[PDB]
Amino acid sequence: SELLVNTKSGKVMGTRVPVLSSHISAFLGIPFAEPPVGNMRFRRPEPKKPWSGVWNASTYPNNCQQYVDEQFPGFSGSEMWNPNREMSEDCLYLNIWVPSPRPKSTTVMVWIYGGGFYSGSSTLDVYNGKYLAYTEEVVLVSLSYRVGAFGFLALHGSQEAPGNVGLLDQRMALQWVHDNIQFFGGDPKTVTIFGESAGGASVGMHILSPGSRDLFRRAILQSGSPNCPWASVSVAEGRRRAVELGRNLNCNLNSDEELIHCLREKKPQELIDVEWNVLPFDSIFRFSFVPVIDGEFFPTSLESMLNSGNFKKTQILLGVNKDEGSFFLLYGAPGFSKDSESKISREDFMSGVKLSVPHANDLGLDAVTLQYTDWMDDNNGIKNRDGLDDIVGDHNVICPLMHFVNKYTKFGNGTYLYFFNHRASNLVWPEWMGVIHGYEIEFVFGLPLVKELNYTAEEEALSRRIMHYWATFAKTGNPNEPHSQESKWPLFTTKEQKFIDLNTEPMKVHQRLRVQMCVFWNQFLPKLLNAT
Amino acid sequence: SELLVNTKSGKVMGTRVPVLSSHISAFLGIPFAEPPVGNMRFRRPEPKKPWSGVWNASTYPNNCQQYVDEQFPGFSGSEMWNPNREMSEDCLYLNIWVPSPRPKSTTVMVWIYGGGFYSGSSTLDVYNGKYLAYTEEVVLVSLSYRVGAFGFLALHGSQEAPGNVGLLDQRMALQWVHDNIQFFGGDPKTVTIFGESAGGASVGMHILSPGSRDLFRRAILQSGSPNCPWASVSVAEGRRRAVELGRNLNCNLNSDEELIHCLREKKPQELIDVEWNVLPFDSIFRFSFVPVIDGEFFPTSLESMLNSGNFKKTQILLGVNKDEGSFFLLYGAPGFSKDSESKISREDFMSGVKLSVPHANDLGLDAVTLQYTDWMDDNNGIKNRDGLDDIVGDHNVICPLMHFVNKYTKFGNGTYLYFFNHRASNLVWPEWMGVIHGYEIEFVFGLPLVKELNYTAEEEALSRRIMHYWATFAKTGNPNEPHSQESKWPLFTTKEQKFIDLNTEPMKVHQRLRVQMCVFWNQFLPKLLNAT
Repeated sequence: SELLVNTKSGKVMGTRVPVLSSHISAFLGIPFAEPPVGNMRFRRPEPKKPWSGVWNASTYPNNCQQYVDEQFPGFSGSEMWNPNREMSEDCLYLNIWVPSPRPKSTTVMVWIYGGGFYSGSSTLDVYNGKYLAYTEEVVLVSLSYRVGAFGFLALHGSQEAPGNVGLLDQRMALQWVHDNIQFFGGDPKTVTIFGESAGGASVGMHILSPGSRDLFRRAILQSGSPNCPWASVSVAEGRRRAVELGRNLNCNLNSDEELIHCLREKKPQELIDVEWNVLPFDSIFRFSFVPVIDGEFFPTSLESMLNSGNFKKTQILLGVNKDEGSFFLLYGAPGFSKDSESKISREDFMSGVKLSVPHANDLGLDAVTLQYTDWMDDNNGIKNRDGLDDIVGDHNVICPLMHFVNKYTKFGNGTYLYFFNHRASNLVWPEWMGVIHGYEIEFVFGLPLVKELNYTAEEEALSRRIMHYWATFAKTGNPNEPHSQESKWPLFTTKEQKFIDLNTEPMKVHQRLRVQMCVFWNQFLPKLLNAT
Repeated sequence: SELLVNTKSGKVMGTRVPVLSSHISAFLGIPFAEPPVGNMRFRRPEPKKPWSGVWNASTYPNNCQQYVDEQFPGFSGSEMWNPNREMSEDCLYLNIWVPSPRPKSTTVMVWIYGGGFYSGSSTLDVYNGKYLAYTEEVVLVSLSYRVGAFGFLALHGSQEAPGNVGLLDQRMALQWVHDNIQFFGGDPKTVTIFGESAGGASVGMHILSPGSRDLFRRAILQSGSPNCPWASVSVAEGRRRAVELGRNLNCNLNSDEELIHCLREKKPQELIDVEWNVLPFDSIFRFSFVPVIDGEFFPTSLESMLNSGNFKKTQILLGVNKDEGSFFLLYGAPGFSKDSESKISREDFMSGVKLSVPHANDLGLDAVTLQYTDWMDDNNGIKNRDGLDDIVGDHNVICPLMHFVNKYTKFGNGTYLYFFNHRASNLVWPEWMGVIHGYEIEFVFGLPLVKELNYTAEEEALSRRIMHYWATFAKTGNPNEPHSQESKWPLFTTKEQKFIDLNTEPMKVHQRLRVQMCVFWNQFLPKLLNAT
């Protein structure tokens, strides 16, 4: 039977699903690790033990235990990201969407969801691989990993919570796709991993980590790179927050074993209730428990790895959204409202720069302010709003990704850079937010193709171009069709530094994506804070 | 006789001179101090002793002993600034241009030439007061003062070379205009002093110094303000250069008396031959001997005086040229040539920033470079050239004057700001130099009116507007005609910060002259260098 697959871990029974008035197979909820519960909390994942009989994989698995956003009850705009299933510490499962009829050896794409390393589910609607699998004819896999303290608590030196166990979860899932995707029609020697936000940073992290390099062929990173100021911490800081977390739940702090044990005896929702209290600064776009530069998953520091060429040389396609910042100013910067034009005054502007560059002395806050203020119109509320929006995005997503792409391109075998600047017509968020963080995902998964979701004709077109770019790249390492007649997506080179915009308009090539600011955030400011 | 005047110092015989096919009286070379020769070198000026008989004032006096530019032998472009008379330590004289018939009590204007405090003459052609006196009907006085070491050597504590004796010379000249201009038809209670470059800085210095405040009514400052980075030094630095000068001429350095005596025995051209060797840095737009914040001529520091409102509150009219920098890059920055487009490479650009901000650490040089580089076109030779041109001007003339005008306007009784951005059609300098430093002077003195000099019809028009602005302001404290129908030169206010362009085009008002950069040069950079 087409829905029955015999893997190396046991037999799996999938289900047939409808898509764009046709059908494909779907194996949902396949396990790849032993339930990380009980004494296994904070501990590295262990391979799932084989099973006899057939595993029922026709319904989604549970969602990792996480923090849930309640800032806008009812609002689809924010709930479409919250977990849509029972949360449980027993979260390690993966989903496979296979074409019909089953391929013999087709291209594979593994999706790693984002969420700030503190949230995320594979089961969300926007992450439905059926549209993409069906339309591009690829085996779509979407894994899951532990988030928040559960997947990133770090007491370096102790094997009870080494840290980065969340990245290992992903590696585990990848190991399985490598040892078994062939029984699903997929070709293991041609797997592309791609992510967004924390997922884009995770991809970049597997490219750097020696232990993962051999498990994939190409990579796609969206609005996220490993060297982002929020994507990682030092063992010292990881240790500091591990303890402080323990201090909020009144735990014995005489030793690591002492602390870890107290934490393992707490209910999941108790570590989550106090999670946000460990941050070192009043900040925006920063998360408590995130990957830590331990010395194992990451040999040395990220910066020296990038400068030494110590990383998987392959092809990569990456890009960013026009307005990455807005989403975080709405939730944390004073002056922004989901229901107003949110024009910002001088006072709130400066309160914004303090919140955005939390690790900056008073001289740095001045540098940032000077670099982002039009003194000929200093009290223009729309300019202070759009300036704040820029600071948050440039510092957190764009200038960090441009530093990665430039360092990478020097030893890689192909780079393709994009700039998504199209605001979907059916967005429920205010206009001042613009091309919001993460909203390029719907086009990647092809949601515009389903009529009932209400996208325009040109939007559905954009979605097909993009699915064909991602899918073509995943297969060949080049987003462009061999002898096509369409516009070519030029290659990014240390010299030209070309890139393209991705919107419903005639492709346009450009150069040096936001260099003026990228130089301020990568060269000048870093140096300034060092000298002062 | 109209050409005979009986002053409080003695009788003076002037001469009748032709101007625009008419005539006016001219008393040239009137003495106002005792010859500062011999043991009087570096010493404060003493009032000229009265004389019997009639003093012959029909020919120009001698020029102060100074450094002469020989960078372009023959070139009118540079020689029109060199001394046109025998140089002599016996330089303290003044020139008066009086209308015909002699007025009873007309407005007076006293001109103080510029020259970096190291050069300058009242006798230069461009400084001929006859055109202005005649055309506007004012008594035009042009004084002279000692420059270079001769007028600015400073060994604080010693009465043999207190320093600022060059500013005192000017004060002396002003004291005379105050005690005698009435016998020339001038009204002493309505005298306007105006200057350019070092002269503009001298004016501003009399506005600050208690000892001069009572000797004039209004002030006009052109391309120069007292708080310019080149206009003054500390007693410590003045002392350092006084000694080093002594070290170049092999002088005994055991004591001030020891040093001063050796210097007083040297021929004038010997102190000049080594003058430029005392500068502390490899620099551009910096001069050896300049005014020093002693504690007498200047009560406290200039910055605290400006913040405390400690200065003559009156009306002032001031402005700058579009391209103040160019002239100094030509002479000292590598890459610039009087005969080429002088496109600058990255290497020379950066060699330029080092030369322009001599007192800046490696972090500051980076700030300046980042603030003045278009990274989307970083290797555009015309952009690096125009950027360098801007740095030099903003840091040395514009951003410093805007800081003065803003501090002043807070306690003054009227401010009028202009921006001269018209390149004369007959200029002999290359185009890349633009609206060159000091070339607005010809319009102030009305040279365009004389046909044979070859100016265009619209240029002569511009010259008359300007002479009427300066002359009207000198008389009333407002550049505009009471009930005129012409365009009004708006007043500059802390709030609006309005100003006008001064060119052959329909007057246009604007706001915040170069604020983006002025904030970088007045607030950020200063602070940066302090913290680092």
